[PDB]
Amino acid sequence: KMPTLLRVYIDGPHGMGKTTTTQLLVASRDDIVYVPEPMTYWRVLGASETIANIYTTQHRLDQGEISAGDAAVVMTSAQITMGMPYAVTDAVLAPHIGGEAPPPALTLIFDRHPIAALLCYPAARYLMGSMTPQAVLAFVALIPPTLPGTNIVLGALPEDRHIDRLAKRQRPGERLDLAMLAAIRRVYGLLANTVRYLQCGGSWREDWGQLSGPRPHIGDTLFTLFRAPELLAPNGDLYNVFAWALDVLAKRLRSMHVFILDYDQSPAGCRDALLQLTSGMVQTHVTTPGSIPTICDLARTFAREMGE
Amino acid sequence: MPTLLRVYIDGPHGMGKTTTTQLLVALGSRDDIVYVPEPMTYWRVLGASETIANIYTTQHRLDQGEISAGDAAVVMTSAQITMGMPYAVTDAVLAPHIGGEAPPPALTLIFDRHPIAALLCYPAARYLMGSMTPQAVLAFVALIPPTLPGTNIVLGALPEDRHIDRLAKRGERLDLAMLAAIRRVYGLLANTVRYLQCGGSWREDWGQLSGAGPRPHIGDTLFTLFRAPELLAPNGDLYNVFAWALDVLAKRLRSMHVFILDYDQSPAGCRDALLQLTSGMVQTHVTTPGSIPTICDLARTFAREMGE
Ligand SMILES: C#Cc1cn([C@@H]2O[C@H](CO)[C@@H](O)[C@@H]2C)c(=O)[nH]c1=O
Ligand SMILES: C#Cc1cn([C@@H]2O[C@H](CO)[C@@H](O)[C@@H]2C)c(=O)[nH]c1=O
Repeated sequence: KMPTLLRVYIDGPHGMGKTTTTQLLVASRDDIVYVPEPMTYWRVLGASETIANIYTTQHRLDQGEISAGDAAVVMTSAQITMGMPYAVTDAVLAPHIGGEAPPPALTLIFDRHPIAALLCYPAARYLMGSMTPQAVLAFVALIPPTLPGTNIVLGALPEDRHIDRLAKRQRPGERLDLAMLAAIRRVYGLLANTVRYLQCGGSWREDWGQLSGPRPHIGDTLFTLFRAPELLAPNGDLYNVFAWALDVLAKRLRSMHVFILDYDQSPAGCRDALLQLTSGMVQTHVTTPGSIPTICDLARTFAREMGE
Repeated sequence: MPTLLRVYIDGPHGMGKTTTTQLLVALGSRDDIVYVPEPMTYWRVLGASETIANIYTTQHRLDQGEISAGDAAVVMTSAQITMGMPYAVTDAVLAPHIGGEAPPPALTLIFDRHPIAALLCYPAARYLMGSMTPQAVLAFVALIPPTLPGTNIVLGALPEDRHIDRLAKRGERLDLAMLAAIRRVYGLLANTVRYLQCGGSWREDWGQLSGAGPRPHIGDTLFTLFRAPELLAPNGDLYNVFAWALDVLAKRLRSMHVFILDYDQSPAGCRDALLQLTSGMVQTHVTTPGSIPTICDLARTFAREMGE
């Protein structure tokens, strides 16, 4: 039987302390790798200062200097750039991932999952009037299939403490935007409810009627974001093309494993929290003997080339 | 074990893919072969407004120099994301129904285009047109869904003079430059599958770049497009992130079953030519037994909602 792998995706909204936490966890250097955020790709390789381009566009939209449509085309392109290292990495990793599986051979810790750039952030900008809901569902359509052992760590942090940390940890080109903070915090909260809804037997088509008046309520999941008028026939029915994208979203999220990390503590308190959380995460076998070292290389090389 | 035949008619626009497809479906029955048309309705209305018209106008402005390459690029990328959405969800909802490769087929699905048209060929062609970055092309490439077994793709031959003629006959604008680009791109794609089925290996042949049947030279595959200065490290090699996107391209293309159809004939000519060619096409099984009418509903639903 092949070596076992543990994949761990540290996600949730920005500004809770997810970079310093795992930086602290980025400290044996051989049997566990930390794939950092592809900052260099964001600022240089894919495009010039993408983050700056994102926050400026939202701002200019806010000031009424540009229109909702202009802001959408810019936002949509940028989200393509933002997402690409997360997309390639997944594509090359996938063949190495086997079935589910006692300490593991290799632990991979990623800064974020593809659904950050393919679902969560697009959905947030939609709530911010800077992306059409059709684009969001286009990104959703391209969400890679959910491999086994997809453990996503999401954050818990009270809004005020979050604003504090966010203010002290602003990436280059970023503007402190409390409406975006609430957009993203709400998207990620809805995302956690969405996984519980799907796992408890939730069927979106069954409860879709309830958006008009032992699991969450559909109005508390991400499905509620797509009762958008753009997506709807004259008689209020969802177009089938959009409904199929919801079927996909449902399929992808139902099989991810969600773990909540309380960030409301000290940097190494978060670290220990992350280690405690691992005992419940799902390991997978790899698919070939030389999968472990191949994975290790991809990881170290991603780090070196696109890490901050 | 019921079986299925999926055939995707692709290639540059203005050849007769659509007519030929319809003639072909018109020979089966209202129960054993189904047309999946181009989602023209999605394109003009549902996903956005007059996307085809926005694409061709944007290119015209870039040419005319009324807009920068960058402004054209964000419009083209956004438009392309929209263009490809209905292909992406269709693939995603079909995938679980498709089994291993495998007499007559229970169902035949004739598609008007494959996902890679919107996720690769038109992006690459817009890149050659100077209205998309190579980075974004690779972003679309990295999002190409895993290639299902039994992926039969029918590209088209047609002399360029005859092709120009057909086009000049007919939301678009007569762009002969674009036609060269898209013809060249689909030419490379055909070569690229051939190059890959012949055990070709782009990493080992990369240094050879500057400027059925036998294995093509890499300079005559899609790989040639991505020796662009934006993609090259100080050392003159590709950045790994781009190399990995190219690995994905090879993995997606190598398993495809490519056929060429000659469009230098009459409509019924093409139909009978395409009908002959199907004889040598790979069928697959299906997973559930009730997969077949499920798949049938989905195609008629798609056609009814997004065709004309
Ligand atoms: C993933 C991701 C994304 C990150 N970001 C930004 O990148 C930085 C990552 O912390 C922040 O400025 C902000 C969260 C996006 O704007 N879009 C994304 O899709
Ligand atoms: C699929 C598809 C795509 C079609 N098109 C266009 O659709 C138009 C059909 O009228 C043609 O100009 C061309 C086929 C794109 O420009 N990009 C695509 O990705």
